[PDB]
Amino acid sequence: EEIDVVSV
Amino acid sequence: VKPNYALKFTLAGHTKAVSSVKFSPNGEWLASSSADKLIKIWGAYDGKFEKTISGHKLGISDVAWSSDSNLLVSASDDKTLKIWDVSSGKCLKTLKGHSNYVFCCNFNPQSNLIVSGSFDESVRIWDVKTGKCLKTLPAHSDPVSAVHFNRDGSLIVSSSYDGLCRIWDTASGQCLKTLIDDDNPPVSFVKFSPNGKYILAATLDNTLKLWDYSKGKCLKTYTGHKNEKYCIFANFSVTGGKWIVSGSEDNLVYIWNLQTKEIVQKLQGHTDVVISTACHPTENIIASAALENDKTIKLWKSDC
Repeated sequence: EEIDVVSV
Repeated sequence: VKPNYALKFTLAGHTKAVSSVKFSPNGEWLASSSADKLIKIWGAYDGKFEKTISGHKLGISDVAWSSDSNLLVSASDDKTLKIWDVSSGKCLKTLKGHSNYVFCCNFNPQSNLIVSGSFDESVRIWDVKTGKCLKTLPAHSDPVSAVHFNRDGSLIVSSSYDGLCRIWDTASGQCLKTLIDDDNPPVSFVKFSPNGKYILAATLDNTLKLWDYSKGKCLKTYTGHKNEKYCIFANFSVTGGKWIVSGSEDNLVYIWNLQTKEIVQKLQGHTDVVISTACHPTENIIASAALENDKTIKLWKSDC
């Protein structure tokens, strides 16, 4: 539920 | 857990509504476009006016930087895009083909391509070197409000007043996905997350939505702001804490916690609709721009 918009 | 953005500089000079502001990828510069037919360049850290870039015959809705910070592309009501060498001010190419106002534009990360969206309801893909239109996508059934490449340039996301977000394969031109919610109000803005996994879209019912692209599902919703009429640009802010940043038709810059979806800050200063916001690539710096009754750009800074 915690979104990560950076790590590829 | 909360940023503390505060006004540091106000940038005055445009004589009509500002339409967009963008930080250069090297973080040194801010570019702005306006209904006054001009592009202006400003220092990103001190707001110091740098130069005016001229040539379009009608107002400009959007500007965008090449990855090496050396070129700009602009989208204008004169139905063209122009490619600019920023240092010399030279217009390198004029991109002709759209049959109505060009409303949005972007380089791909490689910066050999430009994507544009128009009130003619098409998305076009252009070759930067030759200025020729490579592909014309029958993208939407209403004006196209935003276009953006993903991190590797393999994908394009577009949005439109027709209520759709569509994701396109850059190479083939094929529509890979159409994003449909429980309702389809006009989509006034869209952009990929930094990692390209997610899509942030704004709709003209006062709502920002975060979509999981691969799963094609809406995950987070951000509200509290006002957006029923204008195409207002929004952002992921990732240099400090993780925030969502957007303009608003109540003249404020809104900032949300990305995860909890709570409003964490509201920036006061502008005297008209905040049409555009931009987030600095390495520093906790926000640029905001306002419409006709205001005409100024503001730079805000935070410790996180």
